[PDB]
Amino acid sequence: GPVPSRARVYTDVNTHRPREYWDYESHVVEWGNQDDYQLVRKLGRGKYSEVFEAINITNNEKVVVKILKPVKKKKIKREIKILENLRGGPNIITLADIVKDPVSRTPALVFEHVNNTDFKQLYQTLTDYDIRFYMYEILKALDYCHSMGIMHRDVKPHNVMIDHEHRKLRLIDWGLAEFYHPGQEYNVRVASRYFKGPELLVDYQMYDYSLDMWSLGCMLASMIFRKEPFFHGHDNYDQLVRIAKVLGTEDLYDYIDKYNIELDPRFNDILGRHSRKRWERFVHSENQHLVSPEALDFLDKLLRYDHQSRLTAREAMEHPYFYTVVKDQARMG
Ligand SMILES: C=CCOc1cccc2c1-c1c(c3c(n1C(C)C)CCCC3=O)C2=O
Ligand SMILES: [Cl-]
Ligand SMILES: [Cl-]
Ligand SMILES: [Cl-]
Ligand SMILES: [Cl-]
Ligand SMILES: [Cl-]
Ligand code: NA
Repeated sequence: GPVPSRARVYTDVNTHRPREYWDYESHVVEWGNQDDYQLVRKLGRGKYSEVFEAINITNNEKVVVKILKPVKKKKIKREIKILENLRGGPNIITLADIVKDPVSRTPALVFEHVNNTDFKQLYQTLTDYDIRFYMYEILKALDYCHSMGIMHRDVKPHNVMIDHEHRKLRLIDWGLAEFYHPGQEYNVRVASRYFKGPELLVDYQMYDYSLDMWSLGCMLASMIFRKEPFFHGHDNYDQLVRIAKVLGTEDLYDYIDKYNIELDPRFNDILGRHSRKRWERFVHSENQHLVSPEALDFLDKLLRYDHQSRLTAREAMEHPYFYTVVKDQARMG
């Protein structure tokens, strides 16, 4: 079988916490009163939800209400426990309440902050400075949730919200998130195709927080090269083929061997041999101003086949790519 793996950071954070922290199946949800919230208008639809602006008539504050499509009870409890555990963390959506429709019993999550713009509507026209600024903010969220023992597992541009007027960023959509426990095997169907890490594509189940760092690298490459998505696979196998045509097959086969992963031999016949490409292959007159030596060094260190070799969120925060932007002077407009 495959060789085991352990996270090299935050490995035991859930172990050191009480069982109640992470045993979401045992958690009893304290539901609120749906009558406190009146929906004002529709913001959008989701893979498993409908999203509204609403008013909290008990304090006259505007809120966001996410009404969930039917899910197994275990998964709603997981999402709620994770949001409660992360509440107050940097750049993470803030769960204000949870209610059920009185008639349909459909669960709805209430979040604090309005004034949202989906990051995917903005991230292809950012300055170099703004890419670095918002990348650092996403890193703060990932370092925090990883430090709280949680993998997000669906990092992508659509799951980042921006308060543009206030330069605030929030990581949203915690419905696929899970608690990291050393030795646990995890579902390989998570994340969206273009942001799936190699571990998901080869069905290696003993992965960890570093999955999120691969997805983040895919976002970075998309922004600095203005290519959406950066790895444009047409099916799960083609996703890996597209990655291998950039990173090369040599390090992919090294990864497969290291963890004793078994690939279907006939897919391996299709993967074949591909050399690692220069990043300047993706540099064009329209994106050259976004691409620096430190950007490419940082990207190289996120987009590693071996999940154990990828930068941690804290290591990423220390990278020279962010040397100047941490000095930001908090101008709003
Ligand atoms: C104008 C956009 C505001 O949109 C917000 C605002 C706050 C919080 C959330 C969203 C949101 C969420 C989710 C989705 N949107 C959107 C894209 C419709 C799509 C499906 C998955 C999902 O969770 C929020 O949690
Ligand atoms: Cl996306
Ligand atoms: Cl397991
Ligand atoms: Cl899982
Ligand atoms: Cl591609
Ligand atoms: Cl991390
Ligand atoms: Na609010």
